[PDB]
Amino acid sequence: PSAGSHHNDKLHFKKGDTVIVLSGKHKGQTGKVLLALPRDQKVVVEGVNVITKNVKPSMTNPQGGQEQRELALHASKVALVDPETGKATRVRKQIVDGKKVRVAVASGKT
Amino acid sequence: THKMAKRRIKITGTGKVMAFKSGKRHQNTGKSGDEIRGKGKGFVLAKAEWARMKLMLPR
Amino acid sequence: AQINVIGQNGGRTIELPLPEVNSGVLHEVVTWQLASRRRGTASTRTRAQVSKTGRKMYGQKGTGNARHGDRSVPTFVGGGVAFGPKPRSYDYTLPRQVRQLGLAMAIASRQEGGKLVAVDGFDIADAKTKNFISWAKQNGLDGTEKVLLVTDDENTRRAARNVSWVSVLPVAGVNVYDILRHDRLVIDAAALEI
Amino acid sequence: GSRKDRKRVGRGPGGTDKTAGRGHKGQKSRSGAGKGAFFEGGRSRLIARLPKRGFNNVGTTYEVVKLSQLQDLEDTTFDRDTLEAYRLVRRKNRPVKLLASGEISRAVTVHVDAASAAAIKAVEAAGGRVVLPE
Amino acid sequence: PRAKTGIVRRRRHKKVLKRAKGFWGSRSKQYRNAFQTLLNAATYEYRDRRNKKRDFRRLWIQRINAGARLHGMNYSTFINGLKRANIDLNRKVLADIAAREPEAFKALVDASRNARQ
RNA sequence: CGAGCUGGAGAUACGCUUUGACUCGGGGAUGUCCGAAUGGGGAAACCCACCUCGUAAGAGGUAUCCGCAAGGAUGGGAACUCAGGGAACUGAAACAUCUCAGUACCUGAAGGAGAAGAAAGAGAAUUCGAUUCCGUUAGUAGCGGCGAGCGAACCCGGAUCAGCCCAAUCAAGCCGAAGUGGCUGGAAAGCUACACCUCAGAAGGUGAGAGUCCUGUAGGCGAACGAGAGGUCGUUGUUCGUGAAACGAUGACUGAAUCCGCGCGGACCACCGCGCAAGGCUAAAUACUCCCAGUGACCGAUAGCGCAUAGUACCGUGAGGGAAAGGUGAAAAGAACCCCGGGAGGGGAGUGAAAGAGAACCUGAAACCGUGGACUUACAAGCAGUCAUGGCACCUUAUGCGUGUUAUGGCGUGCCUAUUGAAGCAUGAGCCGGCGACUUAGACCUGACGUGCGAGCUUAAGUUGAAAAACGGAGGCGGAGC
RNA sequence: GUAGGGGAGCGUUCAGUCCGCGGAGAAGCCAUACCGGAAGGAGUGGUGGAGCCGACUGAAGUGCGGAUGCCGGCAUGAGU
Ligand SMILES: [K+]
Ligand SMILES: [Mg+2]
Ligand SMILES: [Mg+2]
Ligand SMILES: [Mg+2]
Ligand SMILES: [Mg+2]
Ligand SMILES: [Mg+2]
Ligand SMILES: [Mg+2]
Ligand SMILES: [Mg+2]
Ligand SMILES: [Mg+2]
Ligand SMILES: [Mg+2]
Ligand code: NA
Repeated sequence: PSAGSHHNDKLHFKKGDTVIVLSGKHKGQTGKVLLALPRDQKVVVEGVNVITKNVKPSMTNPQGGQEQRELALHASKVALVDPETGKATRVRKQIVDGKKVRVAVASGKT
Repeated sequence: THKMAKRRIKITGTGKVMAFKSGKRHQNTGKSGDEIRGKGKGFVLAKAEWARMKLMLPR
Repeated sequence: AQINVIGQNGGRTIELPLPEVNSGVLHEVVTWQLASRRRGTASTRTRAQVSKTGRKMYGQKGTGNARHGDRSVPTFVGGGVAFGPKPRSYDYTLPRQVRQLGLAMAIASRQEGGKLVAVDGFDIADAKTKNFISWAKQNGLDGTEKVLLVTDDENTRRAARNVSWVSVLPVAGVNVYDILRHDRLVIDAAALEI
Repeated sequence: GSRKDRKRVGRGPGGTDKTAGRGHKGQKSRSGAGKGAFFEGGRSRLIARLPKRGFNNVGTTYEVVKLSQLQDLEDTTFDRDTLEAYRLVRRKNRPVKLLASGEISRAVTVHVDAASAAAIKAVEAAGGRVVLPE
Repeated sequence: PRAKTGIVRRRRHKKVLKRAKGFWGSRSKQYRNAFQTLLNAATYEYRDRRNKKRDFRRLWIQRINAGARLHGMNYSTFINGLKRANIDLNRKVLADIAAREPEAFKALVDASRNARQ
């Protein structure tokens, strides 16, 4: 049933890159990327917060309650932004480690 | 049928049956006078259609 | 009688067809063209043979309320179709002389309204495209009506990325259809012309 | 424009449908359903019973070249056997025949394959020469 | 290019089915029967148009000879009494008169006699 | 390649990862048993051996048919090819010939094709000059209980085009230009005011409708290194059915020459003309398609392959036959807690734009069942209506035009079919929804109409180009009939 | 006025083209007393939650009451 096959199964970011949220809800709200999933195009960011309730019927002392957890999103995020606004980065170079390339926009800070 | 191209319906300029006479030629004859000498032409205006539909093309 | 924009300036050449553009005529033409574009496609099990189904069913007399033979006839669900679509071609040959008259009259329809030509494509300056649109602007081609460029020459086409603006047509490759598809027309090259 | 483009008036009429009849039944009422071998030929209806044997030969059919085609119009292009093709007598595979039908005395030379009695006695009668293959 | 018959039969049908208003039984709820009911109905609607006249004319006639006998005549004598004299040519609506205004109809009766005997 | 991965798998636990995991490509190393199965047997996936190498485990060999050997073959393939063998229904308005048809089926063999092929030819010009395919010839010649009906070839155009040899760039992949505000909205990529790219405005995703947010697209780059004789007799083929019936082929009997030679040219003979067997091999044009890509005046699930996955459920001893079934929402935040109840199920709360989306969840027709209200009905015979009038109730196309319903009067013999004739005590039908019946092909024939040429009128195959089309005049119809 | 022949058009799907509509919401379904000579079409409301009218033209897998038709669902015989 497809799911992330529309895209090439490649995420344009990492699990520790500050990212903002454009469109949808939480406009302009930035957060640190935690869990990132290139298959289902899922993205967990400390930004979007959703108060869910874990179902624990007989785990012992269920004390069923409403825990604090995060929710995943799709391509509604602009990865890596250095001008305080959503950017794009395709330019490349190398620092001291020519085994890895980089990314930039109009500045060069990612 | 190819036995039609050699049947007495020639594709004339107009488009009718170039008939003859089937009274008597080969057999069963010997009476009358010039009944057999009737080897002339024949024509019909009610079968020209249901006859030319089989030879018209290969005129 | 259309005067060239870049290079020379004549237009008195060529003779336009009488009467002054007849709709009917173009009709027969465009239809023929679309007709040769219709690819033979037909996904139907017309035949009761192609379908996976046995030959014998119940009994003819005595089953009570049946009378059937195969379960692949059109009177049955999931079977064959009666007179379904079979793959064909539908591509005749419209008389050359009338085709020759098609575009001869097609162009005609643009000589009475939006007509434009140009010999000399130097203003282009490489691909760019951005400069290409600039050149249009200074030639009445605002970018509202659809345009068809019918010129040779690789770069000249090269700069032509846009939708409602212009269209590419390699080596004077005309249609009655393409010319009537777009509004304005740009013959440009005098290759086919005159 | 491309949507204003109409039709000939009579260039193509609508199909004929035997369904949705509201008083329509296809074909003859009986003995006409889903069979097509009766035809309209056979051999027991006039076809046979005709006294004809004849004999098929089909030898050589000559090309009828009317005499007015040479005479009347033209400035004599010299008929020969090649230039004549442009004079609307393109056939090939068969020879050429010359028959007199048009009458305007004129002096023209004729090089056909064969010709009639009346033809030859009509060309040289006004000037020319009918050349036949040796 | 296959073409389903969707949305076409239902509409066809509803069109018929909605005509059934006061129809008893399944005539008002099933198509094959409701539609069939109408055919017979058509035979009625039309013939009734032509027949209704035969009814009202007949109606008006009874009132006319009812009022006639009230005085001492009858329909055959009364209508004829208006024919003998081109004077009166009412005929139609005349029945309304013998019903609403007996006075006005009384004079017409008396006049029938004065142009008869 | 650059951060995730830990299969479809919804969940938990333990972990694998800058000493580049996984994934995507390309070669190896392991591959139990069954299966041509080949150690033997065997009712397949089981049982039993022997020999040899050996530390026991364990490993290896042991089938048959050709060969000194190397090696090769008995196997499995949807269709296509050749060969052996070879129906009937049907047609002939019956039916023995002929058709059907050398079709279906059976069997053998081979390939990514085969077949066929380098003249004892075709044919009538003292010519073309391997074979095959396409167009044409042409439906002509011809064949046929002379019936049905079957049906060439040469000439020419075109695809593709060679004759040598014996015996005496596509698969990974990377790089890859160009937007902000405001407003409606739950959510915009829309509306609005401006800006920018464009050898990239194909397309999909992203809360909705997308050039400039994402992946890609134009274009460029791109690897260790992976691909590219005669005769007789009995008969047959080719259009040829025994006809004047050649020639080729074959079973059985016979049996020639070879240079002033032999075969053939629709019995035969002379003349003339062409060619020279009894040896072989041989690219390409051609066919089909399991598989892959792309495309669509192809369906959108009662369609479409049978299957939105399944040769599964299910039926039969077996061969074999053979289904139906889709949709919560943008994303699970898919319902803590409370009330009734054993449960199911339901009601509040809450999440969400929506619960009027609640997990036997998109839309939710009809048949069928039920609740409520209005108007009516318990002395009249009713194809179930129609017309008229009255009573009552309602007034969003509509306080005056009617709607809904009813009382009564008049009138009134279901539909379809099949028929001289149907309400028919003749036929069909439980209802409803869906599905379902005059089409398609052959430059075919004929006619009406329309259109572009006009005493001329067009091309077929094909080639070169295709977001488009022209070229191609072998050929056909006009033209003289008898 | 039946078989039948002729004429003019409606509707449905797909396609090209044109003017467009749609989150304040399409198609579809549902109610209706309006309009056209018929096939039909329009306005408004309710439902629904994403796409789809009109005009011209082209192409068919194009219009159901029936065939002891086919598939599915649901009735009657009965609480028998
Ligand atoms: K509406
Ligand atoms: Mg029964
Ligand atoms: Mg019948
Ligand atoms: Mg007879
Ligand atoms: Mg087969
Ligand atoms: Mg009746
Ligand atoms: Mg009865
Ligand atoms: Mg009955
Ligand atoms: Mg009967
Ligand atoms: Mg009882
Ligand atoms: Na085989």
